[PDB]
Amino acid sequence: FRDDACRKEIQGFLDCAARAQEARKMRSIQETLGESGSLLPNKLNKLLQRFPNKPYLS
Amino acid sequence: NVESFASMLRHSPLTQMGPAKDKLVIGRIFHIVENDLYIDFGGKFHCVCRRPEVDGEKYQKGTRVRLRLLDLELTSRFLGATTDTTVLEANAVLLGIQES
Repeated sequence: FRDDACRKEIQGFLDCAARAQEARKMRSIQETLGESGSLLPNKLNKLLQRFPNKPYLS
Repeated sequence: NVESFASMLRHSPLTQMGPAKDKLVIGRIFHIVENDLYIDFGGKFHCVCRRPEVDGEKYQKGTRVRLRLLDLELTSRFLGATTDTTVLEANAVLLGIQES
């Protein structure tokens, strides 16, 4: 448990933590704001309420 | 000797056209919302085709294009419904500008 001979290993564990930290921040905001592939439930339920299913007669 | 309605319907282009599936028709752009183009082609409903990337500028209101119709009215019935669900529009593919 000496930090003078394992310096190279610590940098790998440190630099990685920094990269992972940014990815978590970017993913959270971007997925909701970014429009890729499928829509979100909140945006898809505004579309299903414009064409509701009618199991009754009118 | 007044023409009846049954004679109009028999000799109408739509009637004689037959099934719209893979039919080449000529449309007229009457409304443009951003890239989307709203096109009438002598039917009950319009079709909404997206502006072609190659020559977007040429597609202004009035431009007459070529379409390949698939449906004249998009309808379907889904689980539990008592009637068909319609989006009030036709399905067609834009094949460019009618170059008279």
